Order: sequence, then C-alpha cells, then structure tokens
Amino acid sequence: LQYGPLAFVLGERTTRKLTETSKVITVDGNICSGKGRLAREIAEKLGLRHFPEAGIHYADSTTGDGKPLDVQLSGNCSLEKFYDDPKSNDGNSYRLQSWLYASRLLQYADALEHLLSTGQGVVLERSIYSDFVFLEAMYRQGFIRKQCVEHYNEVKKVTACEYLPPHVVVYVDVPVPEIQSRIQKKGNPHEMKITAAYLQDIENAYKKTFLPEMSEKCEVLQYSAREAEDAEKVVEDIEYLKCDKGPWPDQDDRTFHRLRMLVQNKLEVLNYTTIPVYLPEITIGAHQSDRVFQKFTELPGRKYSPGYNEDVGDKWIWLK
Amino acid sequence: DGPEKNYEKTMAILQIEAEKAELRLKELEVRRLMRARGDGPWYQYPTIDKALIDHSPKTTPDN
Amino acid sequence: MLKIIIPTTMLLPMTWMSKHNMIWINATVHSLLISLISLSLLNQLGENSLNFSLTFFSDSLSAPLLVLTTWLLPLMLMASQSHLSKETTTRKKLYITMLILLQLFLIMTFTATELILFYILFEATLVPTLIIITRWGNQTERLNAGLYFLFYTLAGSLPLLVALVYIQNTTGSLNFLIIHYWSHPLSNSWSNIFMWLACIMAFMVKMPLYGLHLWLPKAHVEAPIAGSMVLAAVLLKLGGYGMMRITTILNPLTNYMAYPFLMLSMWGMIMTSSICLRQTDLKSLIAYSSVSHMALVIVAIMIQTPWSFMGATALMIAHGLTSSMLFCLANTNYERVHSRTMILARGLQTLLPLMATWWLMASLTNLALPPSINLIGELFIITASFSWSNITIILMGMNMMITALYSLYMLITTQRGKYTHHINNIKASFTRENALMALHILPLLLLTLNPKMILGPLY
Amino acid sequence: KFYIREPPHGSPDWLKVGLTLGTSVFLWIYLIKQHKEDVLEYKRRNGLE
Amino acid sequence: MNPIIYTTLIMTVMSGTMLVMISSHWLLIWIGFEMNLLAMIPVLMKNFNPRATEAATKYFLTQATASMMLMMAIIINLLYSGQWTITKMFNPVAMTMMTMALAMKLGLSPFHFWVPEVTQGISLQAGLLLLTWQKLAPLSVLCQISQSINPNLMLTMAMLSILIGGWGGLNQTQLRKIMAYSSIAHMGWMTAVLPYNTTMTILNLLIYITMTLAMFMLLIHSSATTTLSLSHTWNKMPVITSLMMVTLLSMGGLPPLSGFMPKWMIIQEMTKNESIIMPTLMAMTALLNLYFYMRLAYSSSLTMFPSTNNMKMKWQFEHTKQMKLLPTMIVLSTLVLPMTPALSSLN
Amino acid sequence: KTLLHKYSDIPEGTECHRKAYASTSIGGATGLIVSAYSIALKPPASFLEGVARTGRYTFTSAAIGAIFGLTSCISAQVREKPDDPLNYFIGGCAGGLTLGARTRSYGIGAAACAYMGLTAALVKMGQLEGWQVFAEPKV
Amino acid sequence: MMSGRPGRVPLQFLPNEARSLPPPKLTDPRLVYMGFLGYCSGLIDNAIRRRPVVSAGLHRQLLYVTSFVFFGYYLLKRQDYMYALRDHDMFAYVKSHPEDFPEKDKKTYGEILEEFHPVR
Amino acid sequence: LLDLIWLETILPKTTSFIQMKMSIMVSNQKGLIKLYFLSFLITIMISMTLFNYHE
Amino acid sequence: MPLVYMNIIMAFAIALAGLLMYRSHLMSSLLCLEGMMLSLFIMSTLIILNTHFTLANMMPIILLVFAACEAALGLSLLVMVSNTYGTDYVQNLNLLQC
Ligand SMILES: Nc1nc2c(ncn2[C@@H]2O[C@H](COP(=O)(O)OP(=O)(O)OP(=O)(O)O)[C@@H](O)[C@H]2O)c(=O)[nH]1
Repeated sequence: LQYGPLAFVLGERTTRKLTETSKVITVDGNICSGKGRLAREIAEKLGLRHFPEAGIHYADSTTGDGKPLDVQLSGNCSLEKFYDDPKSNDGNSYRLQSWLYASRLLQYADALEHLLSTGQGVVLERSIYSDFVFLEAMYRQGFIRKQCVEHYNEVKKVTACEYLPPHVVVYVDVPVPEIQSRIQKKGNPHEMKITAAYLQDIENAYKKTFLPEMSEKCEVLQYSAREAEDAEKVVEDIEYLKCDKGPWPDQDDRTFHRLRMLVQNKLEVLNYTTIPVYLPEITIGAHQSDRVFQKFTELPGRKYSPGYNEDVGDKWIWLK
Repeated sequence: DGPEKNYEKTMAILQIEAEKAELRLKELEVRRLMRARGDGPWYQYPTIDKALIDHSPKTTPDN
Repeated sequence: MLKIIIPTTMLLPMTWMSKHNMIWINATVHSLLISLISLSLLNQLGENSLNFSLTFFSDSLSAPLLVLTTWLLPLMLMASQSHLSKETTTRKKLYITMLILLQLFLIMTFTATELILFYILFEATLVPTLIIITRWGNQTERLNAGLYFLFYTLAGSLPLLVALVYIQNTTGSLNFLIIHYWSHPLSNSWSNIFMWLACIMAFMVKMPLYGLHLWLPKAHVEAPIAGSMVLAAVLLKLGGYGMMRITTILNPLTNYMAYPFLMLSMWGMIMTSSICLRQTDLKSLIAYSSVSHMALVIVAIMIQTPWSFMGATALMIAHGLTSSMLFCLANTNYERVHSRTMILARGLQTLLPLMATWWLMASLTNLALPPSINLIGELFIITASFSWSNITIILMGMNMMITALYSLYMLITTQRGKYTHHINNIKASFTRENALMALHILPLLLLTLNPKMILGPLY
Repeated sequence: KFYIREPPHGSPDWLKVGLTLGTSVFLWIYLIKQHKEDVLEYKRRNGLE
Repeated sequence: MNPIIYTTLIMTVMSGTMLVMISSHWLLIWIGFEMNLLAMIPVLMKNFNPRATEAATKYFLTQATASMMLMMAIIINLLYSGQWTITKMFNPVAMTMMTMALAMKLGLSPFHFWVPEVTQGISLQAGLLLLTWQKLAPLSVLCQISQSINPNLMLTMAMLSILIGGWGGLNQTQLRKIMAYSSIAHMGWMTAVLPYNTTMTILNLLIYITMTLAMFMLLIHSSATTTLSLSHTWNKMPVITSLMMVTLLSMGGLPPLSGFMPKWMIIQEMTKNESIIMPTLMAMTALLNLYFYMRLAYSSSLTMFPSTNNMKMKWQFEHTKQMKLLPTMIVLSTLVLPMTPALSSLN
Repeated sequence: KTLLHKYSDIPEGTECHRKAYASTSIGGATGLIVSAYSIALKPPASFLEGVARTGRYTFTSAAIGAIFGLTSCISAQVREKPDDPLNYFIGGCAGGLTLGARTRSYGIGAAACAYMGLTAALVKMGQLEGWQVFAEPKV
Repeated sequence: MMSGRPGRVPLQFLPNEARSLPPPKLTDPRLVYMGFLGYCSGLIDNAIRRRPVVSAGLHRQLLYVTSFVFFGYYLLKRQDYMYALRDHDMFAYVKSHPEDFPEKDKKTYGEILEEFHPVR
Repeated sequence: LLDLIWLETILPKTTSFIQMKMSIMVSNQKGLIKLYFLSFLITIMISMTLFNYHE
Repeated sequence: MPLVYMNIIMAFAIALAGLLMYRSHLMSSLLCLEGMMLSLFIMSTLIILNTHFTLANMMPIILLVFAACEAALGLSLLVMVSNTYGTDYVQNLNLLQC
C-alpha cells in the first residue's frame, strides 16, 4: 500500500528509516562547472543514488517509457532556440525557465519521496533553490520582462515553501573565463552563442543570494575546480560537517507525514505551477490547448490511466 | 385494431384515473380533519409516557 | 408509444459506441426508420384519442407534431456534419446525443397525459437546446442567448407549475381526459384571473407574444443550424400545443382577457413583419417572420373557434417546415460566405440554380401561395377572426402584403441580382444541401395534397 | 513494456476482484431468496393460496 | 494534525450530531450541540492559515451566541412548563426566541453573514463538512418542535434566506462564497417547507446533502477555488467540467434533474396549505441562484478558456485521491426524479 | 401589527386624514428599520451624519407612505370606487416619482411607478380576496 | 402526513406487517431503472478515473448495479408499505366518521342547471 | 425604438440592472465581526416584539 | 411569575446585548459570554431548587462543565489571533472580507 493516513495510523513512520546517511544533496555551479561529475562522485563515494539534472524531458522520463516526448507536446520550447535566438516575441526563454522550474520541482519531489520512503540518500544536479540564479541572470541581460520574473517569484513562493531545503549542498567554484574556454572546447554550436556577461551573471547570482541564503538553511561547501577535482576529500568533508543545521532536525514524524503526502501527489506539487496569471508566453490559447491536448491523448500510454491503455500492451483491463 | 380496442381501453383508463382523483380529494380532506382534531391514527404528537411516573410512598406524605 | 420511445432511447447507445466514421450514417438512417415508425401514429380514431396507456395518449393534434419532430430528426443530422466535420468524435457523439434527447423529450411531451408530466418534459426540452445553443454556437451573444432564452422560458414556466399543482389540489387530477370530461365552468374571480394568467403566460412566452419575444431574435439567430431549426420548427409549437390543451379549463374567462393579448399579437405581427423588411441578416429576418406567423397562431388559439383551431394546427406544421427550410438555406449561403449580412453575397441565382429554386418555393410557401398548407392554415384563421370581428381582416390583409414584400425581398437581394466579384469561394452546390431542401419541400406539397391529416382534432 | 514502473492497477488485484464477485453473487442470491420468502409469506398471510 | 486525532475529532462531531438527533432531554441536545461546536473548530484550523483562524473565530462566537440563546429558551420553557422533553414550547417567548437561536446555526436569517466568511476562509474539505453535516442537528431539532412554530416568523426567515442568498451569490467569483449563498438559498427552501410537512424538509435536505457532496468533491478533485482556476480545468480534464455543468443545472433545479424534486414537492405541499403567493415568490427568485449557476457553467465547460502551457505536464500526471462515493453521488444528484414517490419511505 | 391594523380599521377612501397618518407611520417604521440595518452593516462616520442618513431614509419612507395613503383615500372617495385596485396604483407613481424625486433621479422613479403600483394593486387585491401570504398549517 | 402512529417501532426498515402485502415484482420498472442508475454509476466511475468507460472494470460496474438493485428492492417494499398504510388509515378514518363524509343524492345532467356560455 | 430600445428596457434589462445594483449592496459587507453581530442584535428585538412574532 | 426571575432574566438580557456589541477587544466579549453563562446557571438553579426537582440539580453543574470548555476554546482562539496578529482587537480582523 502506498503511504497514506492509514499507514501512519497503522504505525508506518519515517524517522525510523531515516538515518545520518540519508542525505539529499545538490551539486551546483556555473555552466559546465563539473557539477554532474562531482555529483556522481559524491553519489557513489557516499553510497547515495543519483537523479540527473532535470531538463525538458525529465518528466517525460518519469512517466511511461521515459523517451523524450515531442517538444511541442512536452512544453513547446527548446534549449537550442534559447541559445541561438535569445530575444524573440514568442518568448521561448521564459517558457524554458518555467518548464525547467516545474521539472526540477518534480525531481525534488521524487528525491524527497525516495529518502523519506526507503531511507536511501539522494544526490542531484541543481534544484529549486539554485533555479532562480538563471532567471535573474537572464533578466539582467535584457532577456525577459519583469512580469515574467514576478510570475516566477509568485510560483516559487507557493510551490517551494511546502518543501524543505536539502541536507548538504556542494558548490564547484570554476571561474567564468575558464567556463568560456570550456564552452569553446565543448563543440556544440548552440552554446557558442552565449554572452560572457550571462555567465558572469550566473556566477554573481550564485554567490550573492543562493550561497548566502543557503548558509542560513543548510551547510554549504565551496570547492574550487582543483579542490573539487579530488573527490575523496570533498566526500570526506561532507561526511564530517555537523549535519545539524536547518529545519531538518526539528522535523517530527507528523511533518514527515505532511511532506510525504505532498510529494506522493504530483498533481498537488505542480497545481500552482499553472496558476491563472495570463502571461504572454504562458497562455496557450483555447484552440491550441484543445489541439495539443488531443495530440497528447493520441500519444500512446497517455489516453487512459497508466496501466489501462490497451494500445500499449496492457492486459486484464476488463477485470482491472 | 378495432374501435372496441380504444373504447374499452379508455373505459379502463378513465375509471382508474377518476378513482385516483377522488381518492386524492379524500386524502386532502382526511389530512385536514386529522390535523385539525387529532382523533386519528396519524398526526399524533409525542406526549410524556405514564410508566415513567413513580408511585412509591415518598418522604412527604401528601405529595 | 414505446414502439417509438424505446427505439429512440436505444438510438443513444448506437451513436455513443459507433465508430469515428459511422455516427452520422447510423444516426441518419435509424432516425429515418424512427420517422417511418412514427408515420404510423397518423392512424387516428374518429373522435376517441388513441390511449396507448395511462401515461401516454395521442389525438389528431399531438400526432402531426410528433410526426413532424420524428421526421425532422434526420434533418438536423444532415444539416450538422458540415459545420461539425472538424470536431472530436466524442464531442460529435454528444451533439448527436443532445439531438436525440431533445427529440425524446418532445415525444414524451406530445404524448403526455397528465398536465404535470407535460410540463416536466415541455420545459425539460430547455437543457439540450441550451447546450446546443451555448457550446456549439459560433457568434458572440450565444452566451447571452442562452441566458435570455432560459430566463424568458422559466419566468412563465414556474407560475404555470404553481397553477398546475393548485389545479391538482382543487380539481383532483391533471389528466387531460378528466379535466375535459369533468370540466367545470370558471367563475370570473380575480384569483381565477391570475390562475388563467399563470396557465397562459408560459405558453405565450414560448409562443412568443409581441413584446416578450426578444429571446428568438437573440436565440435562433445565434444557435447552430440544427438547434435553430429544432427551435423554430417545433419548440415554438410547444406553447401553441400547450394552449390548445389548456383552454379546456380556461373558459368562459378567456374572452374577457383575450382582448389584450389577441391584438397584442394582431398589432405585433405587423411590427415584426415591418422589422423583417428593414433587416440586415437573413437569420434575423426568418426569426421575425417566425414570430409573426406564431402570433397569427396565437390569434387562432384565443379565438377558440373550431376553424381557428384547425387553421392554427395547419399553420404550425407548415411554418415548422418552411422555417426549417429557410434557416437551412440561410446556413448554406452563410457558410459559403462565412458571413450573414444579406448584402455581402447577392446574385447567386445564376451560380446556384437549384438553390435559386429552393429559395423560390421556400419564399412562396412562406408567402403562403395557395393551395399550400401554409395558405389554408392562414386563411382558416383569417375567416375565424373575421367571424369573431370584421376589422381584423385589414390587419390580416396588411400582414401577408408586408410578408410578401420581404418574402421576396431577400430573394431579390441575395440571388436576383449581380454576383459580387471579389468573392470566389462559392463552389458547386454540394448535393447534401440540395437533397436536404428536397426532404424539406416534398413533404410540404404532399401534405398540401391531403391536408385532412394536419387539420387537427377539430376535423 | 511501456511504463518503466509497475502500474498502480496494471496487474489487477486478485483479492479485491475476488471480493467484488463474492459479494455480488451474495447480494443476488440473497435478493432471490428474499423475493421467494416474501411471495410465499404474502400468499400465506391473507390466505390467497 | 495527527491522523488519529483528526479521526477522533470527526467522530466527536458525528457523535454530537447523533446525540442531538437521538436525545429527548433538552440538556442532552445542547450537549450534542456543544460537542459539535467544540470539535468543529480544530477541523477548520487543520490547514492553519490566518484565513482559517479568522473563519474559525467567526464560526465560534456566532455558534456560542446561538447556543447560549438556546439555553435561555430551554430554561424559560422549563420555568413555564417544568419539562425537559422535546415535545413543544409552552411559552411563546421561549419558542420565538429559540427560532432564531436555532437559526444562526443554520445561517439563514440576517444571521447569515458568518456563513460565506467561514466558507471562504477554511479549506474546501472542511467547507464540505460544515455545509453538509453541520445542518442535520439544528434541522432535526426544528423538525421535532415544528408542531408549535409561529409560522409568520419561520416563513419570514425562509424568505429572507432565499432572497439574500440568491442575490449575494450573484456577486462573487470565489466558489466557496457562491456555494455558501447557494446553501443559504436551500436553507430557505427547506425552512419554508418546514412548518407544513417535515417529510418534504427531510427529502430536500437529503437531496441537498448528496448534491452538495457531489459538487464539493468535484471541486476538490479539480483542485479549484477561483472561477478562472476552475475554467482552466477543461484543458487538463474535461469530464470534471462536463459533470460540473450538469450538477450546476441540478443546483438551479432545472428538471428533469434531481434538484427539481424538492423544489417541485415543496411547491406541491404549501399550495395544499392555501399558500400561493409564497411558492410563486420562491419559484421566481430561484432564478437568481440559477443565474450564477449558469455563469459558473459557462466559464467551466460550455466555453473553453485560455489554458496554461505547464498543463502539458499536468496532463502527463494522473490523480491520486480516489474521492470515494463520487460517481454514485453524481447519479443521485442528477437522475432520481422517476423514483420521486420513494419520498414516502421518509414518512 | 397594531400599527398596520390602524390602516385596517379605517375603511378605504373615507377618513382620508387618519388613513394618511397610518400609512405615513407604516412608511416611517420601515424607514427606521432600513436605516438601522444600513448604519449597522454599512459603517457611518459620526453622529450628525448618521442622523442625516437615518433621517433621509425615514423621510423618503414616510413621504412614500403618506402620499400612498392620500392618493388612495382621495381616489376612492372622489370616484366612489373603494374596491378599485387602481386606487393604490396612483399611490405607486406617487410612491414612484417622489422616491425618484427623493433620489433626484428620473428612471428610478419611472420604474418605481410600475413596480410599486403593481405590488400595491396586488396587495389591495389581498383585501379583495381571501389571500394569505403567511398561511397557517391547514393540511 | 405518520411518524406518530401508534405501534411504530423505531429504526427498522419493514415492520413485519408489510409481509402481508404483495412484494414488488423483480421485473418492476422502478426496480430495473434503479438498476440502470447502478450501470450509470459505473460509467462515471470509469470516466472519473480515465478508464475505458464501457469495458473497463466489468466487476466494478457489476457490483454497482447489484448493489443498487438490492437497496432498490427494500426501498420499493418500504415505499409500498407506507402508501398502503396511508390508504388503511384513510378508509378506517372514513368509516369511523360517517358524519364528516356525506353521501350525495345522485342526479343526472338532465336536471343540473349548467349555464351555457355563448362562444362569440 | 421599440424592439432594441423599449422592449429591452421594459423587462429584461431593468430586472437585470435591479439585481446587479442591489446584489452589490447585499454582498459588499466589510466583513467586520462588530457590525455583523450588531445586525444580529438589531434582528433580535425586531423579531421579538417590533413585528410581534411572539404574539 | 415571581420577581428574582425578572432580575436574572434582565441580567442575561444585558449580557446578550453586550456580547452582540464589540468595542475593541476579544477578551471582553468572552467575559460577556461567561456572564451570560452565569445568569443561565443562577436562573436554572433557582428554578430547580424552587421546584424540588432533586434529580435535576446536576443540570447547572453540567452547564458550568460545558461553560468552562467553551471559554477555554474561545481564549485559545484569542491566543492564535494574538500569535498571528500581535494583538487581540477585532476591527483589524478583516482579512476574510474579500
Ligand atoms: N534557463 C535555464 N536553463 C537551465 C537551468 N538549469 C539548467 N539549465 C540548462 O541546462 C544545462 C545545464 O548544463 P550544466 O550542468 O550547467 O553544464 P554541462 O555542460 O551539462 O556540464 P556539467 O555542469 O559538468 O554537468 C544548460 O543548457 C543550462 O543552460 C535553469 O534554471 N534555467
């Protein structure tokens, strides 16, 4: 049985399974600052599992086969258009930011459910608390309007407060000109078309609000590029910090029940991601919404409830 | 079918519905009478049951 | 009547599970067999109403209207898949379901025996029509249309309900047969006057009477074509039918209070007709013409003369057919032009000769060219009114005159002229619409041949 | 197959299905038994047959 | 709230209502009222927002005033009669005081401003509970003592409830407020039919209970609280809005839907009691309720509204809350009209 | 109820002064009731403007009742038609226009004519017939 | 109307006496319609859960109709008993009060002076 | 003049405007507890003997 | 219908009037509520002591029993309005108006 009120009444707690090794970490940094590398290294050094950085189709990975659905069907926005044509009236950029926010929201939801259900710790590449660095860095670059920023802040406050901050977070400090050289050597033509001011603004927004406000919520671990190169030392650092900061200690089993209830209902998590605000890049029209929803319905495995679609290979539907 | 079909069917229907009509009128009149006087099986209202009363000799003689 | 009710109800599963392509074919054909079965119901005993059961009965007034509805049901199905082609299969199936539920409610209404059951289904016709008008409407004031239509109907419907339950308490039963056979004279009490008003004003709202007729130029003009024809053709006849049923227990009072409404229609049929002349939209012109014809039917009802009743019934049937055909023609032209002002596309008689004809005898029947059932139904009412009061004739004599004017005016200004050069989307006449106007027109002349059937119970 | 995770109801619960049919047949045969008892008891009540 | 604590509080609310509906002693009925009031406040305070505190307060002090008034009536009755049995009031002042003492609990008179406030402030589930379960007890007491009501006072109460509820519902876009006003209107209907035949009151109460249950659990399953949010449900989930509009047509009472059967039967009863102006008045003024019902239906299902792109993910994820008894509730909410005479089972 | 009964005791038409006084008192009573509700739900700002509000309401209502009474009695006496429902209808437009003339509005009192006069005709018809707005439980 | 009738025992569906009445037939149109409500409830239940509303969960729909019919039978028996009781109390009160139920000295239309209104 | 002006003003629009106007004065309460309970207070003696519901 | 009853009824009437009128605070209204309860207790006690309804003397005790419970719940409500509001006044309690 999935965890509900009846399980708490029966006696299914989560403080019992949760231990010191049950940690939720995000490894954050600049663009291609080795955050995925270091996240994987702390993952299998500390024995914790790893959810990769949520993107456009991470939610596509969560449901069904996991293949990345059509871009139009899965949020009608692409990172490549962001990199190539940044400023356009279609507003693909804020659609990208909002969809990435909601995807990282569900990534954190599943991550929290994991270590609150089985007790195994979780490691991540960025999260909600590091999600705002991008949006502010873009907005400072003449990228999006302040109405999009205010919609982002209003969605953040009403869809992030019900969650609680991570256990530890690792920062991999790599200088922005080194990041420019790294993207030079990367090769993908889209990330060539980047403003170095945007990269410096990502770095600034990281170590101006993210890390400071982090330090009052959990324990921060600032590592330079060379310092984060030797992963053994960073994992032995995260082992020995104190693990005694934030709302994590003062977290009773009843608030555990609340947060498990919240994470287990995905529609609740992203219920306020679709608040009626009528933003120029957010209102899909009645006709467009009708056609796109119909297209999603004709997509296999998305017409009936998961586990009932006969077209996909289900069975026993008539006594299910 | 023949006209006798409709004739006898209308006889039965008319008789049944006329019985329904004056039964409804009798229902209205009976309800009025029983609510006005109460000397009938329904429209009775609750009253205190006598078996609750205790008749044993109390402390005060002339209770 | 369950030989017509049960198949109509079972028609719902067929469409609701038919394939993505078979819904239209299946609904059309099986509705055609339903109309064929209801064609039997034209079998009428001399004077005794056919009493199938306690709750269902029919006579020479309900049967022609029932046949009209059942024969009509394929016609909306044929007129709808043009503007309903680009829709989801489930949505199309529900549109069909709304139409079947409408027809079912109309059948139970016309075959109802108790006045309360008649009221239940009579008003219950509102809901499917409301959905059809609101959701599938294409114009702006469709949302306003639904509010206007529902509230106008209900404002009369509820006092009728109060009057009916009061009658049930007093008389004993709302059964038509009882209230007619056990009818009692009505005293000229003012409480009885208000009871008559309650029993009359609902149907007169759905008649409509002049003044409180604003729901049609704001409802029929906006509804999808299927809704428009089912409204004008039959839903208008609901008030007339109900009045014909209810005037049995509404005498001799009626005459004294017949004076205000009668002339309200008599004068009103002029203004509406005049409003028809200075119109800009085809659908509004047809709606106002429908108001005028229904006002003539109102006059026929309140005369309470045998001849008036027969002419009334004939006019209801003929007007239903003619209004449905005229609305269908207007939809064809509008869809071909995607606009409804009757000046944008003129001189299409050459381009579409069969449409030119269909419009020609549609106007002729609307103009009441003898010996069509429209003309005989009109003339019977005219003679009854003249017997009741002579001066009526000039007002009557005015009406068709003005009617004739607009009865040809749109035909002059939509096909009898020069085509507009910048438009080119007028394609060859799809034989669907031509056939549809055929199924509209041939039954009209067929009933013209034998009008003893649509002549009503007084014949 | 399609869904990476097991479905909430994908393989139907033999338990709940079993109780569903078990109660339904109970309701049906209790209904029949009750109807027979009522008809016979009504027959013997007023002494019809 | 610990789930066991919530279960105990719900059981105490239900036990207070049961104590009201099973006790003969007046003091025991008041004790049931007190237990209901005592256990109701934490249920509202479950979500713990300032709206919840505001609403729970306004709920409390009104109910406390009503219950103290109910004691004044009970004590006067005992003084003038010497009986605690719930039969009838032997002092006209006591009953013409308890009529509004039992009215603020229902929230129908000008003692109704608390209802929209508490409904909006507290959560939707506790709103369902407040608008459905918290009305059986005072209505049960009114049904027991209906034999000795001053009809003028009760009818005036019912008329004011209907009129102000229907009018106030016309000017709110929040679903909780217009449901509170709809509940006020239905209170007016049942309370109007109360003095003549309490069986029709019970029938209307049952229909309203099931139909409000269906409406509210549809709202919860749609996770909507404002008109725009509910309108947005069409893109994510259309069957909810499709059932929404049918249930709203039942709210207005349009036959052949279930909602007509009370409105119908009530009209049939009081016209038997020579009351003709009153049924016509209510029948006409129910159109104010119907107007905002159709306004809600228009911008929920009959016209699809501008959606939000992130709903592409919302369609990707299904619901988890089961919403038990909902499909049955809709069925008794729309098609029970052909089984109308079954109301004799209540009698 | 006795205050309303004052109108009942005076036969319609005759004793026009007493009937006018009784109708004025009915109007004034309704006026202070409405003004009390107004200053309760809608907050005033001070004592003197509160008196202004309640005086405006009671002035409007007392004028309405007074002119209704006067029109009714003089119309029933002049035309010798006491049972005439239209006797109250002049009280409607009198009740209408001045009410608009109390609010300095034209359409207000124009529609008030028809509305108030029609309701006055029906209430008078309540005297003519045996209508009961609050019918005691009979069946 | 009957909540105060003598001999009533509270909180029990059928008060034993009702077995003397003909039980409602299993074919009864009211009963089968209440079974139809059971089918409908299954259709919404599958539709409400994004399921193949016609074919999904045959057992769930089958349970729905069976449950409705059972409560349908008992409600119909309860419904008919009250209406029978209404007639019983009616006629018994009619017989017990002959003076309040006068009989009418029957006469034909040939002697009734029914006024005729000329329809002009 | 008649249809779109006087016929709208005579029945539908007038009633709609009346309901619109006075539903506002009904539903614009400031929500304060003090005035709500003051209105309850006034209704108390208005029902008590001002209308003489007691007798 | 004797005299002391008049004084207790009149005291309850003024306490009902005082409850139904607020000035600033929440504690004062609660005190007026418990005064209403006091008047109820005194009245009922007088009634049952006078009538020698010996089995009914428990009724004022149960009255006080639920009296204290309501007072406690009301003042906890005031605790929460103070926690979220700093003070206890009612005119500033307006967040639910819209
Ligand atoms: N607009 C936007 N883009 C984001 C956000 N988070 C991540 N991305 C994009 O997702 C990708 C993240 O890449 P990074 O992890 O920074 O770098 P990388 O090249 O993958 O290399 P590693 O950091 O070593 O994993 C880039 O395309 C980012 O622009 C966000 O919050 N907003």
